[PDB]
Amino acid sequence: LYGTWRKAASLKSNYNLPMHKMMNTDLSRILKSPEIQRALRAPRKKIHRRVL
Amino acid sequence: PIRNVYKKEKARVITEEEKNFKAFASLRMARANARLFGIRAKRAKEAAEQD
Amino acid sequence: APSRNGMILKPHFHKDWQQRVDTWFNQPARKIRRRKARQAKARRIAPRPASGPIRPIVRCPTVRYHTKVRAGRGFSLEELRVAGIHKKVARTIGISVDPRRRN
Amino acid sequence: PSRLRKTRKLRGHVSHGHGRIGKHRKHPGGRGNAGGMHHHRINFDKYHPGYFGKVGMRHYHLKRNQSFCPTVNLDKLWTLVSEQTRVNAAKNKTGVAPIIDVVRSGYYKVLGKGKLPKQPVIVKAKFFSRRAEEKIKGVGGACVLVA
Amino acid sequence: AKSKNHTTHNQSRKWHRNGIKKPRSQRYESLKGVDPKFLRNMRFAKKHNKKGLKKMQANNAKAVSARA
Amino acid sequence: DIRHNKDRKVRRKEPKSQDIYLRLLVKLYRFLARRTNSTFNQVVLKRLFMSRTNRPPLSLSRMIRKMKLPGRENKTAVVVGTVTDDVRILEVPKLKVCALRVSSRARSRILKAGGKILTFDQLALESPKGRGTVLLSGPRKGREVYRHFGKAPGTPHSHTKPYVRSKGRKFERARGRRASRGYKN
RNA sequence: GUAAGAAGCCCGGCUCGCUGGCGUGGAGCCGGGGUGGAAUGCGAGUGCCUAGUGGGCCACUUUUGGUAAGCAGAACUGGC
RNA sequence: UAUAGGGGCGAAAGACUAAUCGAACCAUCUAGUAGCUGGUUCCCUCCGAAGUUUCCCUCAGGAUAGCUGGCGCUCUCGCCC
RNA sequence: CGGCUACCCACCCGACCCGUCUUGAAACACGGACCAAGGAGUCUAACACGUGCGCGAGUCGGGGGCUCGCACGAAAGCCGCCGUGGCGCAAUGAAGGUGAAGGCCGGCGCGCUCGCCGGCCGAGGUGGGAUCCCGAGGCCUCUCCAGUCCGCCGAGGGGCACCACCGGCCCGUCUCGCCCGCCGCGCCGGGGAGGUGGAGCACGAGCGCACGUGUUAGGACCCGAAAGAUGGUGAACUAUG
RNA sequence: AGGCUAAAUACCGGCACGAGACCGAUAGUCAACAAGUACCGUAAGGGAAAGUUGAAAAGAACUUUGAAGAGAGAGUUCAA
Ligand SMILES: [Mg+2]
Ligand SMILES: [Mg+2]
Ligand SMILES: [Mg+2]
Ligand SMILES: [Mg+2]
Ligand SMILES: [Mg+2]
Ligand SMILES: [Mg+2]
Ligand SMILES: [Mg+2]
Ligand SMILES: [Mg+2]
Ligand SMILES: [Mg+2]
Ligand SMILES: [Mg+2]
Ligand SMILES: [Mg+2]
Ligand SMILES: [Mg+2]
Ligand SMILES: [Mg+2]
Ligand SMILES: [Mg+2]
Ligand SMILES: [Mg+2]
Ligand SMILES: [Mg+2]
Ligand SMILES: [Mg+2]
Ligand SMILES: [Mg+2]
Ligand SMILES: [Mg+2]
Ligand SMILES: [Mg+2]
Ligand SMILES: [Mg+2]
Ligand SMILES: [Mg+2]
Ligand SMILES: [Mg+2]
Ligand SMILES: [Mg+2]
Ligand SMILES: [Mg+2]
Ligand SMILES: [Mg+2]
Ligand SMILES: [Mg+2]
Ligand SMILES: [Mg+2]
Ligand SMILES: [Mg+2]
Ligand SMILES: [Mg+2]
Ligand SMILES: [Mg+2]
Ligand SMILES: [Mg+2]
Ligand SMILES: [Mg+2]
Ligand SMILES: [Mg+2]
Ligand SMILES: [Mg+2]
Ligand SMILES: [Mg+2]
Repeated sequence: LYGTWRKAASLKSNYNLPMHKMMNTDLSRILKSPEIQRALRAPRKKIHRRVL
Repeated sequence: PIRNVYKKEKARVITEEEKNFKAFASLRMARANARLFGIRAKRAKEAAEQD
Repeated sequence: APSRNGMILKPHFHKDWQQRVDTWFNQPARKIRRRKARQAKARRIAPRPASGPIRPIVRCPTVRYHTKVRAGRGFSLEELRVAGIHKKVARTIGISVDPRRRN
Repeated sequence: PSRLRKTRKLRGHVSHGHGRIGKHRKHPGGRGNAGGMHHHRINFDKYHPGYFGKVGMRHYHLKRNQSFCPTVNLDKLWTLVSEQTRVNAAKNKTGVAPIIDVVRSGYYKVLGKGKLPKQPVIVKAKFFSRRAEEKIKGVGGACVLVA
Repeated sequence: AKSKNHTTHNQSRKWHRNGIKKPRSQRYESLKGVDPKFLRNMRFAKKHNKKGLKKMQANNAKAVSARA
Repeated sequence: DIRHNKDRKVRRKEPKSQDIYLRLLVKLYRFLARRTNSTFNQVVLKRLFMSRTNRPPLSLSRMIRKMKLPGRENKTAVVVGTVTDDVRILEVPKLKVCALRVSSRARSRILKAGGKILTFDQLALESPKGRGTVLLSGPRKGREVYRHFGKAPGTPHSHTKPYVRSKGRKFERARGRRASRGYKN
């Protein structure tokens, strides 16, 4: 009735399955992957508050 | 129903004189003759009148 | 009245139009009535098909649509004569006849 | 959405977003296109040139069916037929050309656009432009007139 | 009902609020108003340049590259 | 002191759309442009906030011409927005491209040539800093709305297509468009 | 009002149906070499849509009519 | 008992015509039009004017420009110039 | 014992009664005796811009039809040889009508202010232009050896969009002259080089739905006339027979 | 220059029915109730206000003050 991404629907004539935007919707694995963290910047977690 | 059918005329070899068979000048001459048909007839009539 | 920039408008609302406004709130009811009428007619005439009278092959008059072909009203008397059946019997046979059309 | 419109955030303002000096009077300037030639002439001549007057001759009982003549370009001349026709012509088994009839697609006149493929074609149409007719013959095609 | 006729008070402030900056100066301003004969000659010199440029200028470029 | 009329930057810093995939793409590319210190990441993050008008649909033949330029042999074409199919061209090169919401008609036309396409998350996984890339954008001023703009359709050098209800004869033609009736522009 | 540079200068070579004693003059194009060019301060450019306004008044100074006016009418700046 | 509304009647005051007459009353068109008065409803934050040019039977108004706000967009610094 | 406050009282200081027309309001300018309920920018059609969504040179079934009779069904689902049709994809003339591809190389005819031929990719060039690519140079335990290891950059190149200019193409005009064709050798057609007018082309972005603002026609933010027309009722008052 | 004919179409009146992202007694039809009723003008005509005891009247027997209106006790009800 709806078809897959390879073949269109048989019942509906000119209808195809909606397109998929982000192939991987898991941000955690993408941010923790070695390819991303290979060329990142230092964290620099210092606060540097106001000095009197 | 009245579903439309169409003649195929799939493919054919181009003849020799087809390169110079028709042109835009052909349609232009056809339109000019259709516009000046009667005027030429009247001119021929008044010319044969003088003879 | 006009503004900085905009298309000049000429709305045809100068007449007293609010007292004649046709709202299509009875459209589903009308469609249901038409469907029930079609079903009742088909059930009453069951041996005969819906839109019984056969319609001829009809070409469109104007040059804009003369490339396509469409249905028509009835077959011509000349076509009936070439077919060989009488004019008046075609109506009860189920053949719509158009005496005004020429060939 | 009344809850999203502007009138909700205008409660409490006496003028309702229209000013205290000049109130919202019922049609203060005029009704409709009033005074198109005076006291609106600046706007009517700056944003609508040519609005006043008559230009051309009148044609009584004009029918849009007579002047019906859609145009098709050479870059679209191959979008009418299927894709396999183009590759079968490009295979070039012999000196045979595919026939592309634009009357079936619904166009009556063919207009000229560049970048034609090197394959010969046989086009059938009611009208041809000069540029298109020369450009289809410069590649080895043929033009056929129909009615 | 006599009223005020014409004053230019509180106008320089309105002008300087947005700015009285100079017009945008750009290279190749325009060619309008120029002598039509001069424009025709310039068009001819521009359209006849590639006829002799791409050969003699190329030879001279090769020569000066061989020089330095 | 100083006036406060231009102190607030009018640019937007958050996408007005509520698309979940677009929100995730923004959350990813913001981290990338913040960490990797890549100007390409910065500009591709800025182009994701843009609206429908500021993200014009780039055609296929335009991208073909842009990739045919020297130095774009193996570089990946990146289009922030929709890339549409073009029926005016017949043959296409490999065309390894990454875009957003590729049209179905162009999907097959690109996949039959042999080139592979990928989305923004796959692009970030492949090249985080955006190396070997060519950022392309469609015609922003090619929209029809920009043809009605200018100074005024009354100045003698307008060419601004004034708004007309119906195009044809006796429609904004007589007084102000020809020297016979009144004046000529 | 203008100028205080790289949108500039020096060099070589091509095009002209412009002009012409002259390879003369003037424009356009190409090619390689050389940015530190008054002080001070500041981030700039641009597109679209657009409400309100379209009765003003006062003051230092310069001024028109009036004898004069908390009168009428102007220029810069400031204020209500 | 007769004359009924641009009609009647008037020894004439334009007086009378059901407390209304230099044009009665009743219902409808009609929620007639008004460049003219009056009013126009909750909070906080940010930006924030004009009474000026030109045109209009224009001068208690409107159009245009200017002042203003919103939506953005294109770039620039952030590591001897 | 502590307690701000929606309780009362007193002292010190400051304190004119609110709303709108106005340059000017507390005014000897207008409205308000008080309290409770009702009360004013709405809706439709069209246009312009901006935003969100879906599809994409296509887009849209709102008009009808189909499945099974249905409280929710006046919904929702489908049409596929129902896209007829609307918008956009082609513009320019009053109209007859016409109607948009450039660049490199070589040759010939006087390579002639000069056309054609053959091959190729195929929407020109200049000055800016985010981004990208290459890149001298130096930056990591005693050493000549290395691929990762630390890690930026002088200069240079192809250059998105967009900006300014030059050139190119189409349609309507004016000047100059020459060439080509014949279903028929003509006040028949076609073509060039220059100047201008177009809402044009020069790898297209629109369509449908929703929302917000602005203008307009609808009684159209609300309340308000002197008046005009249509059809009927009155001489129980009064004027006259 | 003679005529007849059902179809898809319209329906704020009439006889019945169903439904509601509507109104909830200063709202909704003028009229939720003895509403085109009371009332007004000679007439054409104009035209209202007005719902809620209690589950069940079980609407307070009886004594006393007052001529009575009314009140003090008492009584029913979960509640006078
Ligand atoms: Mg306005
Ligand atoms: Mg009306
Ligand atoms: Mg305010
Ligand atoms: Mg106004
Ligand atoms: Mg005013
Ligand atoms: Mg004034
Ligand atoms: Mg402020
Ligand atoms: Mg407003
Ligand atoms: Mg005065
Ligand atoms: Mg004064
Ligand atoms: Mg009258
Ligand atoms: Mg009286
Ligand atoms: Mg009257
Ligand atoms: Mg009203
Ligand atoms: Mg005025
Ligand atoms: Mg502004
Ligand atoms: Mg602003
Ligand atoms: Mg108030
Ligand atoms: Mg006033
Ligand atoms: Mg006053
Ligand atoms: Mg006050
Ligand atoms: Mg007062
Ligand atoms: Mg008074
Ligand atoms: Mg009072
Ligand atoms: Mg209230
Ligand atoms: Mg069609
Ligand atoms: Mg009224
Ligand atoms: Mg009148
Ligand atoms: Mg009458
Ligand atoms: Mg009597
Ligand atoms: Mg008849
Ligand atoms: Mg008849
Ligand atoms: Mg019927
Ligand atoms: Mg409601
Ligand atoms: Mg009542
Ligand atoms: Mg007793």
